[PDB]
Amino acid sequence: DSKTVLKFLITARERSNRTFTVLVTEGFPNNTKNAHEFAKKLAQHNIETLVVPDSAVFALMSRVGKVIIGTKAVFVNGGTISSNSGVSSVCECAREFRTPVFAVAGLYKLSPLYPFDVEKFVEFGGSQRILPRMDPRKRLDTVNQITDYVPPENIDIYITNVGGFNPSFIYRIAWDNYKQIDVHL
Amino acid sequence: HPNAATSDVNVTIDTFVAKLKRRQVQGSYAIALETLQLLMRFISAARWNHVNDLIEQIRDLGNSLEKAHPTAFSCGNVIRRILAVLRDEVEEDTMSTTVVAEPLISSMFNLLQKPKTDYRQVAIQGIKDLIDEIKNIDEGIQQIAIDLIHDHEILLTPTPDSKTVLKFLITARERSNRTFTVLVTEGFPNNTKNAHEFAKKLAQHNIETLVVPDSAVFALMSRVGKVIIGTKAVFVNGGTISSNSGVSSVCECAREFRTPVFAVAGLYKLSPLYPFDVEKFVEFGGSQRILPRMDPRKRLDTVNQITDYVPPENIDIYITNVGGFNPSFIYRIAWDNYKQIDVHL
Amino acid sequence: LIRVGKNDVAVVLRVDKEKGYIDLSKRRVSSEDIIKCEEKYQKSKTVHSILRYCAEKFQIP
Amino acid sequence: PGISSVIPTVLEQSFDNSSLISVKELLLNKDLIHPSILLLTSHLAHYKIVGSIPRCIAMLEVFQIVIKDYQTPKGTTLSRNLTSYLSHQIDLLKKARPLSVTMGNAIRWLKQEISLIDPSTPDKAAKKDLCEKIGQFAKEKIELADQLIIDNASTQIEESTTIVTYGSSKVLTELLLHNAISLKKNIKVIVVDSRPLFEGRKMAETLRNAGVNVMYALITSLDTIFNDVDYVFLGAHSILSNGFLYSRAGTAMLAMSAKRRNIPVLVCCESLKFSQRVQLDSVTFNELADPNDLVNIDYENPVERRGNKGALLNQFIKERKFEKKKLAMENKPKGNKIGGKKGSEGESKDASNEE
Amino acid sequence: FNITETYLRFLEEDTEMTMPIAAIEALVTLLRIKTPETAAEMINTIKSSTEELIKSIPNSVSLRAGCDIFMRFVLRNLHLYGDWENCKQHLIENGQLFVSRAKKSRNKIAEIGVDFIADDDIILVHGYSRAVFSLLNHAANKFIRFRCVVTESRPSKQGNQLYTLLEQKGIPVTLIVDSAVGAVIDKVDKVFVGAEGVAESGGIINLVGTYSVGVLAHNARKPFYVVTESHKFVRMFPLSSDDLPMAGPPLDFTRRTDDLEDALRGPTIDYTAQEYITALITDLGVLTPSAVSEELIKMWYD
Amino acid sequence: EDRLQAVVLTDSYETRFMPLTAVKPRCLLPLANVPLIEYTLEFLAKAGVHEVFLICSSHANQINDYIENSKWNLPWSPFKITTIMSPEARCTGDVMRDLDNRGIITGDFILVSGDVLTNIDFSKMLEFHKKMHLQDKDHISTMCLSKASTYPKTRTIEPAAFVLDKSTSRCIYYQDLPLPSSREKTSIQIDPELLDNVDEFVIRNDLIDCRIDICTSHVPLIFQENFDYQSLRTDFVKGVISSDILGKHIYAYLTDEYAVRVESWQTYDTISQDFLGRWCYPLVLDSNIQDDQTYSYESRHIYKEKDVVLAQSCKIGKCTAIGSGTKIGEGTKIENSVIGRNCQIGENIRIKNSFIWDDCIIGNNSIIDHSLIASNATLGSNVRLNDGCIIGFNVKIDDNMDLDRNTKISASPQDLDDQTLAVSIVGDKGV
Repeated sequence: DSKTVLKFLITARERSNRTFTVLVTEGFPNNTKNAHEFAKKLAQHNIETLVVPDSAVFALMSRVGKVIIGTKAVFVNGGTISSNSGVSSVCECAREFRTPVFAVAGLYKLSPLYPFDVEKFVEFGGSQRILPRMDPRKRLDTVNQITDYVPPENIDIYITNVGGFNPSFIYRIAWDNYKQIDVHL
Repeated sequence: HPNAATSDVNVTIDTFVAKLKRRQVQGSYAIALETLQLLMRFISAARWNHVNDLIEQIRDLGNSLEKAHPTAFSCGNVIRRILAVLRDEVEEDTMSTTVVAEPLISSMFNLLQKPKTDYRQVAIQGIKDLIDEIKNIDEGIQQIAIDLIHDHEILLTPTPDSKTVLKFLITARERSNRTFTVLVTEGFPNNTKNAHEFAKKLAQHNIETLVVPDSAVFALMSRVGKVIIGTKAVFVNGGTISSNSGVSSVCECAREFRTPVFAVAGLYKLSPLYPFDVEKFVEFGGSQRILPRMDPRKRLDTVNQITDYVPPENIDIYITNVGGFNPSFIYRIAWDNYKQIDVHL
Repeated sequence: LIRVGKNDVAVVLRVDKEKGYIDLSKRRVSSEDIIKCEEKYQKSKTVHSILRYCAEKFQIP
Repeated sequence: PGISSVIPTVLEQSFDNSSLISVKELLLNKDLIHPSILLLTSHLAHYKIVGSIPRCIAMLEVFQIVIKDYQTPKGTTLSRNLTSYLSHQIDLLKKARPLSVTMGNAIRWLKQEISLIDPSTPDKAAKKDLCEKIGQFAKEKIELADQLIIDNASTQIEESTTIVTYGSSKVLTELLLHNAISLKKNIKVIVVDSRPLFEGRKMAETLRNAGVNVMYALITSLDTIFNDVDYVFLGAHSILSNGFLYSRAGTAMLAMSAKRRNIPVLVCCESLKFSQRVQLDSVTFNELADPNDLVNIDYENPVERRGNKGALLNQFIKERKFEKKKLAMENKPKGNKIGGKKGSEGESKDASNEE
Repeated sequence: FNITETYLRFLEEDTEMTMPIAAIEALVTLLRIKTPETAAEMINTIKSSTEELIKSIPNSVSLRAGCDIFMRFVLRNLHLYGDWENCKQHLIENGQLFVSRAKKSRNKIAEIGVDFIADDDIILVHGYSRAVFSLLNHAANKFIRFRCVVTESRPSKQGNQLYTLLEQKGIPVTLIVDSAVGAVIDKVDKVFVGAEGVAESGGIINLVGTYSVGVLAHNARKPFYVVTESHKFVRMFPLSSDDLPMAGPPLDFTRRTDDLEDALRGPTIDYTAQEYITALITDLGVLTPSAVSEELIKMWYD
Repeated sequence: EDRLQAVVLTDSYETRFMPLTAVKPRCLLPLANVPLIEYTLEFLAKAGVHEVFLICSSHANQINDYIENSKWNLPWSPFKITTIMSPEARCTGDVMRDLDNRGIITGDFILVSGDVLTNIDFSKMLEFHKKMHLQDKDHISTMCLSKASTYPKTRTIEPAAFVLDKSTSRCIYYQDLPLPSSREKTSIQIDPELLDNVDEFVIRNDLIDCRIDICTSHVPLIFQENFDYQSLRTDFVKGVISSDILGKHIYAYLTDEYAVRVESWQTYDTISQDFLGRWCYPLVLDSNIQDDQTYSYESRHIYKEKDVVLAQSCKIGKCTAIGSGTKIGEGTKIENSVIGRNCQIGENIRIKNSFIWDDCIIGNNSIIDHSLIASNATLGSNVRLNDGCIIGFNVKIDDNMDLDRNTKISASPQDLDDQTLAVSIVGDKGV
């Protein structure tokens, strides 16, 4: 969705001689419209676009070479909280099938705070755009989360304005701009 | 038990031994054929009268053959199959002589609970059956072969030494609309020339050939989709003896990458005795073939091996002339070809 | 760096005139003084060399 | 003036960006160019022994020699068309054989030196000092580091050894020699050879020159060996900012095998060979050579038989290519030996920003 | 005067003291007797004393590390280029102060860095460390709901001791067998560690059985953690999966000699690899990913 | 191509084995834990035999017994052993004469002197010989020579400097020199009789003796004619060069693969080592040749028969082989040494680079370095042997001895020091 990621993609496309294939997962809740917008923008310049269902990753991951994410929140041990919708399962799949992961990031977007528990940092989301009318909600229990956390076990490169960094090393980078004192107050 | 009873009945044992030792016989098929011929000779000549005694004699012969040579397996297997064939007929004969026979299915508890004669023709027929089985393996698998590999996918192929594997590959390649890329590893001190030949053949066959140095497997593994073992012999717990050199490492790599490992062989290559070890089975080549010199080469003790063993773990599926069997299933198949008492000689 | 052969300029800080414990310092020596030290060391070396070969030849300590 | 043209064998399909092709046989070049550099480049091109350590040293030596020989013009200063000359030389080098991380470092150092003494100085005063400085640098950052590494290695063995080895790298060989001689331990060395350029054979020769108990094997022949045997060693060329091992040929497979058989591997590193450049794949930038590296059959290198194969361009519909430099797995090798004795590969760029 | 004597002095109490902190204090005390102005009569002597201590060791690892830390501190101290007196005085001061700081660090660990067991995440802990127990007790104090899981320690019956120390708080616990470790990974969340030392390579210098545990954790993908008072980085490199500087023999192959004797020599010290530290609780702020290595680099300026 | 008889010179190179060969015939001695004759026989079979003939002499009864024992004896074999029995003690000319007298001589008959065992396939060689014959009437006999490790060093008895052809493969000069051992007669000659006819002169020395000859109808007749050729190498080739029978061709087969014949003791050891390793293409003991054999192959270049036991905790170098009926104790330091059939080991023994024959007790605290112990000869307590100590028949090495390097000990139940009776000479004992 973001103008950074989009710009990066445009830059990539400018040298069109390089053979790159664009697979876009819709992202169940809010990401769909954004995805569509992105596709439209791609079409404006003339870039090939393929639409991916979120359920189907296991049947595609063995074919996919490289993965790029445009995350919002970057963390200590190498993990990220990204701009919503189904990332964790995908990452797990990648880990299983062994797949390289890139990320467009910024050190100002990087946080010196450490995520220690899954029970807290994972943010649950609205069931407004899931099921119409609220009388079935009496007995059934709809479980839904919008924004998701990524474990550092998967991603390996963080392409920034400075350069690509290792996830089990990004702490040093963070500290080359932030401190240990300004955390707990 | 060596040759002593054989007079003006059978002489060709010595010839067989010679063929085994100094290698005038080449290719498993040829060995199998030889074995069949030997069996035929045995049948057309030897004196019968009793049945149990004949069986004992056959067992003794088998034992002798085993003593003579271990690295040949097809020969053994064929003999075992023939024995099994004989056995059923013998059982039938016994059942007639005695005169309940079958409850519902083939059942256990048979080892705990108590269970003029013609057979020569049946033995002959068994040999014919064996011959038929041998005839063609590829004409029985290539229908379940152009089924696994598809468009824009990439193969990784070690061991072009087995004649079946090459043929299978050719069959896979046949199509005009389908396109795929093939990686071929060498295996230097025992299989280089063969590999080169295979590459040449691939080139001839209008396919995108890729020459691989044995080191450069790792820098291309990200694109790898399939693994095929060029095996020559098959065993009890699914395991296989390969047609020599440069497979094991590749297999290990595949396992690490969790990248599909298929096995192509044949059920005549199937043996009813367990690989108790690898040391007794796998043999070493020639230490002279790697490095020249001799007089200061007493210090330079060099190690090179031909044959290769793969564990019952890295293997996944065995599509045969009959169909797709599995590593944890082949025992039943073995039983169906070679019977209970026939294993232990 | 700094292994075997390379010369290090030093000024004596603390001397134990009883058993033998010597303290030395490199940074206290000024840039002008280093050269002087080297010259003195060179001279000393020459003196030692002078009294080495000669000592050997006549066969006396 | 200079023209390329005429490329041998099929160009395949994949890996089509890197400079590897052309001027193998000499036929007309530029006029007032010093030929020693050219000779060196030629040597580098037709070399079968060199590996990581010595090339850069050789280059440095050549540069020193050039400086010693260098004539300051009768009218113009020390640097005017000198820079142009240097550029030309660099281009020639590139044409001959790719500039590695070490080469880049050397170039950087040269640039720094140039910056330090800029257009003001006469003939035999500036270069007199410069040469000496260079010598001092050579004495410092390299030889002493090597010595340190050797000493680290010396202590690294405690009680009993049975080792499997691979690599052209001089340091490893030196270590092995040390083990053989000035330590008098119960050392055992098993050698692994590689096809493209011969290293294993060289290692064996070196061992012989000492008189060691030596087993010998190759890339594929691995499984039967381990039937008691513990230690495993490797030698790397260069490590990037990423932390991944951007080294030569057959290492990774061996490492994997070692991991499987339950006793890990240790590789040796240098406190200079680190790059700003970022890569994680084979396609980006790789050492690539002419397919003549896989022609020879059996025993030795120079034999030549007219039996089965002996054509490349005539081999119609065929795509023959091979890789030299590999990108080995990060988590697999445990120990790394640099100037700070011992530490994990989690360092990555802990010397890059140190400058 | 002896550091050994000082070490002997503390035995039954402790629990509050932290490894090198006491050792460091002892060293400081030893120093502030025989004129700390000079450097020739001092540093060398200190080194000799440390060597002697090392020689005298029955079964203790972190002492060396402590000594090294002390040395580093001393080195840091004299760079001001003013006068010998002030620096000496400062050196003399910095021992009791260091000890005091340890307590502060412990407190910090116990109040800020305790958000790993909160949502009734069942903790798999083996190897008696004081820091771990402090964390436990202060979790109980905060009421931060929790359950405990401990594998039975039976080389010298420390398990019983551990159980007793857990009865003080008043919370139900269970016994676990270290062969039936594959049997239970079902309800227990993550594996946490109390150990002896932190490795140069990245792994952990720990007791009787750890590698298996690590393997199991890896299989289960339930992240492995280490809980320590963070200054036990011993100058030791475990280059292989089974090679270390050890207090005893490495898997002692015994001969059939007498009747029921040469077997009880259990390998009571073991190791697991560097690719296991998801997080390590350190008093210098929560920093782990390649932190120990960085620290080492900072120390040896390389 | 087909129907070829085998004639092998046996009972000839006795006393060349400097202590051995007096009581039992030369060939009957156990080579690599099992009789030498068998290997040779196998080789002959591989080559292409139709009837076996050996020129036995030294005590014929034992030879006859061996024949009776053997596998080629009864009907099943394509070739039977019936050895030629002649008057005692005679040279190769005399042997040839005897053969001629006997009568059974064919066209393309095979003559091998001594005992040889190598790998190279002989059919091709035979074909080549036939082709050569088909060229011209004047073609005689076949030579077997193989290339070695660049420089010569372990070669003093037969370092032949072969001046050879590439276009026709024909010898020009033959010379044996004592130059690597005793620098007295360093000499190389080029004869001018075939100088201005060949043009493609190649000077070589690095070739090894095999003494295997395929002989045409010319050879025995030639022998009969000329009584001066009592030998077969130094006189014969020279004679051929000189054109005694004017204008005749000889072949020189050159093979890249290794081929050596049996000659001395160090050479024997080397041969044994080669056999143990994988130096010749297929040659193995584990395949089993002689009836009662129960040999099996093992990893790390190790040979073990059945009824073979080695005990735990023996930290070792590389390559060890044991014969049947052997019991080995505990705690030994061994590097590259071989132990024979039914040899017993107590405890605590250091061994380095050795070969051991039939029934030799390796006693408590003993060192065997580059030295052989023969049949029934046994080592007792505290014996310190060194490099190249040669032991013969019934040498009962009992209590407390120290023998120096290259010491030779007498065999038969005389010319050389150290005798058959109790303790070898350090303190004088004997008759």
